[PDB]
Amino acid sequence: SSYSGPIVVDPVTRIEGHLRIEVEVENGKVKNAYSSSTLFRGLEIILKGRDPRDAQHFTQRTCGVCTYTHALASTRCVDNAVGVHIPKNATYIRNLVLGAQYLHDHIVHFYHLHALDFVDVTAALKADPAKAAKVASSISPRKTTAADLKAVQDKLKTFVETGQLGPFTNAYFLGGHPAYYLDPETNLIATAHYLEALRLQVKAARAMAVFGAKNPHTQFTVVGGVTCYDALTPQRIAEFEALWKETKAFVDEVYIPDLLVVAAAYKDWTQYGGTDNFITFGEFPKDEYDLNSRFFKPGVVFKRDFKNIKPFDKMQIEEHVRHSWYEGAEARHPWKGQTQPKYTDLHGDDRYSWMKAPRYMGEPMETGPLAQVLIAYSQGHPKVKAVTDAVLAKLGVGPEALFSTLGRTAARGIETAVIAEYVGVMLQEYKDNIAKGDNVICAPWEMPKQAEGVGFVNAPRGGLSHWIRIEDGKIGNFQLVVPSTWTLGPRCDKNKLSPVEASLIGTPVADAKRPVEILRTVHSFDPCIACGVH
Amino acid sequence: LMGPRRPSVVYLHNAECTGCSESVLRAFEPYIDTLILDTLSLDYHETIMAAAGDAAEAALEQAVNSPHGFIAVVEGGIPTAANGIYGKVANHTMLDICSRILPKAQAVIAYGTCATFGGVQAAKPNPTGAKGVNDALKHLGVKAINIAGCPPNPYNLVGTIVYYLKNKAAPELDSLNRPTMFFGQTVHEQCPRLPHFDAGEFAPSFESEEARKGWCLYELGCKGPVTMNNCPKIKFNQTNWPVDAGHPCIGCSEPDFWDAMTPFYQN
Ligand code: SF4
Ligand code: SF4
Ligand code: F3S
Ligand SMILES: [Mg+2]
Repeated sequence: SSYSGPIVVDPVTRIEGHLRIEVEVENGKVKNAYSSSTLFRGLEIILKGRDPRDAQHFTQRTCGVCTYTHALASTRCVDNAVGVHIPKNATYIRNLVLGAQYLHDHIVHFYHLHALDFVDVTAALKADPAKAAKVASSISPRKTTAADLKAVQDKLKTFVETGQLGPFTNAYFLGGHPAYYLDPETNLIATAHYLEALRLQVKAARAMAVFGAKNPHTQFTVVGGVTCYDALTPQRIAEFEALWKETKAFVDEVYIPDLLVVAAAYKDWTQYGGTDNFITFGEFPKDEYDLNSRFFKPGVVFKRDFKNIKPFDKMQIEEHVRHSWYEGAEARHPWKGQTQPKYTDLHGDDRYSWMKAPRYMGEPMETGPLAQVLIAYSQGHPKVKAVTDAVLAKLGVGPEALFSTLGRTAARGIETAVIAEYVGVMLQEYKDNIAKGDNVICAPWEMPKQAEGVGFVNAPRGGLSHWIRIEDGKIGNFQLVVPSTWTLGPRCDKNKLSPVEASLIGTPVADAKRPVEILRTVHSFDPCIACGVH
Repeated sequence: LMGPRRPSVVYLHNAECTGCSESVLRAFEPYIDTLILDTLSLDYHETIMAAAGDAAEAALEQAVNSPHGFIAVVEGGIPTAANGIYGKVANHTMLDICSRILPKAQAVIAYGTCATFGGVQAAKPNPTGAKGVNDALKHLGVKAINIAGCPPNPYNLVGTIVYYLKNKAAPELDSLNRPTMFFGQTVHEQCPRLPHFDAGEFAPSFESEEARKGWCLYELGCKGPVTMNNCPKIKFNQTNWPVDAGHPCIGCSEPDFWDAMTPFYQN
């Protein structure tokens, strides 16, 4: 009956980086999956022997989508190695730039990377813009009129009738597709907001440059603090605040209502894409040396047992290479990490990816917004509980719905909403601290000849850690263990499927030539392959 | 994906961090929606295109073989070691992909220091044998316009494209094949801290009162004096640039800067 046989998706587009997904399907459902990352750069090899102060500039170029995050992780890592406690204002400014990164990143992910799996843009042309405006105004306090949406439709119409479909060429929805469910009016609202988001994200990113010099690839962090004395001024703070307020309004009034209208239409997607285990490192510290001082707290959960959250033990991380293109088969803790490339081609000697396979107490762990949200919820985080409960109630589903591709996508919105509000709290505390007369932003420090350090960031895709061994004052070893490495790395030497591989089992595939259901689950993890492999 | 009225652009991703793609999304007056709907036809771009897999491959072939012609914009260095194995798309090496597509372009723009000069993965010891586009593809006659920076100012990409479409030719290029209209001055000669440099007024540390007062960052490693870019003039995101944020220039529009400009905090 249905399709049986292989499907390969290479390139997986609308991700960062170079991913090949391979699946075996049996009777229209996926029965096996491989996550193959097909670019290696080797930043860990390049760092050896260099000045530890230089590491953040190299490692920021791990990824320009999750820009800043690696500069922050390396700086936290060398701060830690040197034993410096940065001033309160450097913590505030670093935290504020990171909160701004989350808002930019998640907005772009939902509209510009994920939504073409769910939105048929060309069907928007057949919509009734008056009907569409009424629907848009019912889901948001923002009023949208028929003329507003007609303007979008008119623009799209001219574009499509030129025959040059550009980024929509060969889209899986062209001609219609049985797995695309939205009515024309909802396709038009989403398409209008996709276009709107292309300009709003300019402002969301600009917020990072107010304190952080530029986006992409900020340039304001140093060991010991930050450099941006202008960030103390009322003018720069006002400029940041205005961009944050406009970004938050978009999150609250445009992204989350769209996410809810799309999830309601695709509620069958609560049935695919679940995972068992979760890890998160916490983020937005009050104390750079205490993860439990973070607004989101670290934690580990096995087999969805959220009544028994386990403390995070950084010594229980090992990175496997048995199914990766590296020498040998020995897993390593990153303070004893090894990066020794050895290519065997696809499935040669059972190896199929340039990512290592991180395991926590030997288990494969999902990280990212669903781990951060579910673990914070289970720790009693009041803001996370309030908005996930509101989202569950709006959708009419129980908490079990969260263990799915739909739930992961919803968790990305929940954390956006929660962080957008918390940025205002952070901003006020920062203002308050300046008002007490604290204008210090960098502390002095001394380079040790020998040291170990680690820096932890919960990035928009999850738990990020950078690990340094300093020898003779230089980088003896530098290892990155990155969220997409956790989520999208391959099998380990116990042959356990990684979160993305496991989550793909059971995916239905209506049309093997246009396997949008595989993209829905893969994109729900927000893969970053430059991040995962470095 | 294209025929008609808007010029076709094929955007390739080699060994890259996607920071250069993100910089284009920050385009301002024109914004990226005007660029994709009105100015250009963006016919292949792995970060944002709808099609994936075989469908994406077919979109690429149809764009490159169009009798209407296409412009290539290339992000990332080309890994050449071990016969190009360290980077593949659709199970083809990036070296092969670029070898076959770029000689068919009407014009090629290498966008970002990785594509222009090899970039971060080409820093010592360059395990993947990463090369910039013109170095990699010398033998095939490819001469890409190089728009350098890590990532470049997107003003410089749009400006080069607009020029090209208007004048049907590259603008004046420097000896690194970068447009002189953007890369003709050092960032130092444009810097607001130059009077301090002239007066030998240097910050000795980032925590110092001199750094607070905006003194010159040269003793803290600033590579402004040896770097060509328009950062202090155009700024980034319409609002800032590295030394106005208090941090030295790291030389990111220059070839080999990861090795030439390091240690970043020394001069
Ligand atoms: S030039 Fe810089 S920003 Fe652009 S792809 Fe290379 S590392 Fe990334
Ligand atoms: S801060 Fe850098 S670019 Fe500015 S004057 Fe000093 S050396 Fe030149
Ligand atoms: S680091 Fe690069 S962005 Fe400009 S200020 Fe220096 S050339
Ligand atoms: Mg690593």
